[PDB]
Amino acid sequence: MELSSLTAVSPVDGRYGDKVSALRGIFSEYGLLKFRVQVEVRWLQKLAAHLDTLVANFNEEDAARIKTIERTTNHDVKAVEYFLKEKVAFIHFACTSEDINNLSHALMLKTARDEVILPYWRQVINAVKDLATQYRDIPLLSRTHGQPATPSTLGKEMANVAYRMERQFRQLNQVEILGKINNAHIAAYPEVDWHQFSEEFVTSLGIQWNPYTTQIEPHDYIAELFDCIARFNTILIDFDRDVWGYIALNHFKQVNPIDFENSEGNLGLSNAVLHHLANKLTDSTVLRNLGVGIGYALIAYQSTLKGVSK
Amino acid sequence: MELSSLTAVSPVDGRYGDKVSALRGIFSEYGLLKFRVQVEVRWLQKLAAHLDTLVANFNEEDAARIKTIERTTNHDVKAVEYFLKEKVAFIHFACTSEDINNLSHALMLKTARDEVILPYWRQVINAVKDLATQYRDIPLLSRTHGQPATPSTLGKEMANVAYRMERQFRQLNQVEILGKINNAHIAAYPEVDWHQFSEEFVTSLGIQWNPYTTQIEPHDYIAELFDCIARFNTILIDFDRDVWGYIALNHFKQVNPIDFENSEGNLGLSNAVLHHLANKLTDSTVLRNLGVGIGYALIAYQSTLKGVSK
Amino acid sequence: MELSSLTAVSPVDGRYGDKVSALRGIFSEYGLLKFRVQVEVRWLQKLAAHLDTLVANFNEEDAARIKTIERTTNHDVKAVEYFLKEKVAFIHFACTSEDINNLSHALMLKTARDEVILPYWRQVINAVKDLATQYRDIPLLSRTHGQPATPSTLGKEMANVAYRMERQFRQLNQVEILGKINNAHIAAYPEVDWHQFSEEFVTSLGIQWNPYTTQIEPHDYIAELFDCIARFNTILIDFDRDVWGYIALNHFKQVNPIDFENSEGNLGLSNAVLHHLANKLTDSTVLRNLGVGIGYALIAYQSTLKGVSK
Amino acid sequence: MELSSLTAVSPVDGRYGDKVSALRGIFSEYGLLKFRVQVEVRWLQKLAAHLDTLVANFNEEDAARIKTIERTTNHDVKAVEYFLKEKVAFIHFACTSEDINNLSHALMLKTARDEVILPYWRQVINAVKDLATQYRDIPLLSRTHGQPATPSTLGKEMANVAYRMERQFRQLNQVEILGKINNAHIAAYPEVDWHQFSEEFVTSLGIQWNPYTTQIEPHDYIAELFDCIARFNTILIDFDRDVWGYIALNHFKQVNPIDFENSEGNLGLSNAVLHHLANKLTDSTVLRNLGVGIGYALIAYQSTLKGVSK
Repeated sequence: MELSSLTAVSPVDGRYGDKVSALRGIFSEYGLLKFRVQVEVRWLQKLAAHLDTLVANFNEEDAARIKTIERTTNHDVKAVEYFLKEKVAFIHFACTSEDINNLSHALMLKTARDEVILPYWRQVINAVKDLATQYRDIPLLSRTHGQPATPSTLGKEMANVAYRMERQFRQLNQVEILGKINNAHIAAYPEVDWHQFSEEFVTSLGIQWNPYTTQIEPHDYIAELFDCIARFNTILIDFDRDVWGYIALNHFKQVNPIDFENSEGNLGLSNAVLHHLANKLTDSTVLRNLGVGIGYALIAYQSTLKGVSK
Repeated sequence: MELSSLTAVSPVDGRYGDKVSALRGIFSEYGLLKFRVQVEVRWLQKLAAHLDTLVANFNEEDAARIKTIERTTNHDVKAVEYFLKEKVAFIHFACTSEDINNLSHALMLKTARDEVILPYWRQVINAVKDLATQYRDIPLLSRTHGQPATPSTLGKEMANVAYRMERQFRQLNQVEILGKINNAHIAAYPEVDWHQFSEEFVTSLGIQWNPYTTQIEPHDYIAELFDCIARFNTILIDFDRDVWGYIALNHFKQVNPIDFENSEGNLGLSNAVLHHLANKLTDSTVLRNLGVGIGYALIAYQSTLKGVSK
Repeated sequence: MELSSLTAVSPVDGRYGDKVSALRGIFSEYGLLKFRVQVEVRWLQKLAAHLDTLVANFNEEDAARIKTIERTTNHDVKAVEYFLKEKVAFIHFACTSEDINNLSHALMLKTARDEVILPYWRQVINAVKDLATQYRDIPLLSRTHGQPATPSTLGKEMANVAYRMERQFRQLNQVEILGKINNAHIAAYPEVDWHQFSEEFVTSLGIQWNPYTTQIEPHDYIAELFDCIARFNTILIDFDRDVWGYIALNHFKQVNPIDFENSEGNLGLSNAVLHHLANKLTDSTVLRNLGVGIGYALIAYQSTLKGVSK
Repeated sequence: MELSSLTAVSPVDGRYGDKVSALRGIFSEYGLLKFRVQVEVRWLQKLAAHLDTLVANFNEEDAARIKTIERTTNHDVKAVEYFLKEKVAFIHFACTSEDINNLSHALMLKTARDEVILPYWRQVINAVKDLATQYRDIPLLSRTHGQPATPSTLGKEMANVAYRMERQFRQLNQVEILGKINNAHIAAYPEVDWHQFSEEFVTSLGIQWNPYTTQIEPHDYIAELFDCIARFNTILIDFDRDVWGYIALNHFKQVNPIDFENSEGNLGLSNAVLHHLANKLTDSTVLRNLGVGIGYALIAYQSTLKGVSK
């Protein structure tokens, strides 16, 4: 009834509470708060048109603060207003929102992609490029003698997998994560080219910018990212079914193919959730589970990485 | 980076760490251990063919014990052997396994169904039977004047939902959760009708028994249970889309339909995972996530129950 | 550009136009018409409260008739009214509808289940019971010498599959397909106990009856049937992966495992569509594709039946 | 029991046998034959390193020919050899295969994308750009007076949909469909730079080429294409739920939202099948149903295009 890695319900928090740990900074109740205040703060650095203290000095303590300092206010939304206003101990009192809220989502997605998914995919690709250039010459399949279909080398056929994985690498990554902006207030600022303060802003967050107009943050480049991870994830399950399978056959002489079964296990689950979330039409419940389907691929990766080493 | 309801990755452990709390006793790393030792212990009460101390006095402390007292032994499986053997401080030393391992899975599923899913479904049905017999006379749809299609009362059309929910109640519940049994050891027991010690045993666990032979614990009555929850879950999303929808229209005069959107949200996710797990062909990774898809329906229920009250 | 088995788009009409042929009588544009007029005619046999000519003498010719004799009328629905009224060449002129429309759907589903799905499942079960009692003694897996996991006989492990298939047989079949009834017209009939003419009617169609009230033909016992076929279908894919797999290994000496791959192929597609349709919330588009997901299992069956014979 | 649009089982062949007609040239048993002989013939134009008669003069008649002239030969595969060899009535007798077989699949996919999916998407985008610039000024939602959430114009919010659709247009289309090549025979040709005859060849088919090596036609750019159509398809269902929905509200005064329900209907089915096929790991059964999930989007499009006009 407590709540730890032992008594957790989902494995991403439980069995694999850690090393999947990195998602805690991004998709937990904390994560998305940590992300939303940053941005809505990095903008108030707006005041420079006239430092980064709390965007960095922020933890579960001020996420708990914003949590306790909600559930009292008579407006439901804009609880974040009073917190940032609390840590004001000046005439900074401008709390515009909304497009900023998208930038949040973009940034968390952006960070997931660049600082976890990709670094994982790269370990996985590399370990496949080794296990191939090591199994060069090791023949496969066909049908002994008296039948062919197709004869190759387990190594060359593992090279293709690394190559397929390489394409979904490039495919992730070229998924465009966009953003843009555009009160009776901001006319305290008569000296700025607001398109520009905006382009400068968005960009400063490492988001790609702006127009064609500014209206549609269709806001499902999530679909695009997730159909891609799941494309990669499927490539990996294919890889999983090769090792476990080859070591099914190398059990005709005299290693535990566990890990390749697990990796398969979790990948089917990533994909399940990932796809689900990707085809669902503020998406706060979709938003609150962006990290789950991702949490599942990390397990699969740490598990494939684990097999191999063997 | 810590690990609590704030920094959890999945919402079942995080935002809804609690009241979904009850799954912690069943599907966590703890749960399934708690379940596997019970059974493999309630059998050793076998020795009665000649009390329930630790099956009851068991917690995260001895799940941590079995966890630390694994990862050292040179056999990987049967870590559970040494623990039960440790708490032996007599000639009880018979540690048969396997069919017992199925009984574990049956029992946890059994307990989930009888002590959480059903008590939840019943709250949900009741609250639908109220909101109907309260909205009697409230008309709906058709098309004002100049068009019909079909005209009823929001209340009678909510009665059907309660009735549909009633059928999936009966349908869950009549899903049969089976079990059976059948060393050079047990010939210390020359005085028992083993079929009978077995039928008595299985049954004593409240599992339904035995033969036609004993060979196939096909072991996916999980499919059967899960296609049923997800049938119910879909009925509820239908209900969700009625309230949110009616209160879309009752916003033509002068309540937050949040909760009915959430309930919808999580139910689509239960179903996603639930179905996934149900169509996957020892299933330890499937096993380790039996509680997730279920964890998601509980949120949906607590959320529908929450709307209504309004 | 023509339209035959060669130039068809979907395989159920194309490659397997035939032997899957039997669905043409049920789920085609024809089928559901054939079904809706029957019922809405077998009722007019109502006039007996005072023979079966066209319910039997009905073909593509009068389905074409009802098709041409639609697309002209200025009401869209009730095109079926004018056709039955045409073949009136007396004072039978009472054309009540609606609950009758459900009975149609029930009956087509009913007929699919009793006259095609089940007769197929039974062939499939039998052929598994042979291939098992023929492979008795043939050992399997484990890991030669120096490793076990679990050692059995390919035959006993095929018996379980037949047994699992047997349970989903019984499970289909006990899915309840319900129906019920209940103008200023029918008061030409002052001499009938209408509840009774109704119970007699429904029942006469071999539908199970009536009340608890009469309001909710929840009308997704389709879900229930389809989660069941797909449960069975998955059992079969499991079987498929055993033969293709065993004959992967029996290719260590000196038959084409095609058919077991195909059967797998189509079953994944049945299930895809079947599940889809089952979780979708008049369902005319769902209605118009009830036979597709089913069309796909038949291929899988004819294909598994085909392998085996080998 | 015959086989036409009336008695077809699937709607793509049946109710919508036509205008979906165009897929008959591509994904039917005919299609893929028509495609495989072309290519394996356009190559024999190889002999130019020393016209297009039958690649153009090919119909159901020679697909029937290749069908009858199979089922007799004692090799199962290479039935296509004897047919092309039949229509030899010179020393052209070189029948290399395999990489050519991929080029076939690429080309059919290529043609589907450029000559049907895209021309459809473009009609759909345009009709959305009209229905928006026509509904400019028409306000929406919020909550009359006493509640907001967010207030816009049905027209501007339809512009975003056209814009979202535009991105998946560009996204399809930039999906790379690749190909490459590389007997004791071709040493009748000592005068050609074979890499080049190959690059020239592939390219001549409008396939993108070649190396990085030539080994992995991973051969699921199908995944990539299909996650994209289904991304678009989902955008459209979103659009569907806007019109049907707005005309739910415009039924508060005094048109049939059918078509927008249908389009929704079929799109969920495309996506179901499309996704299915996309996540399945020679794929002849996957291959034989490439046109189904696509057949379903066309209906959805012809249906959305149909609503609108209203």
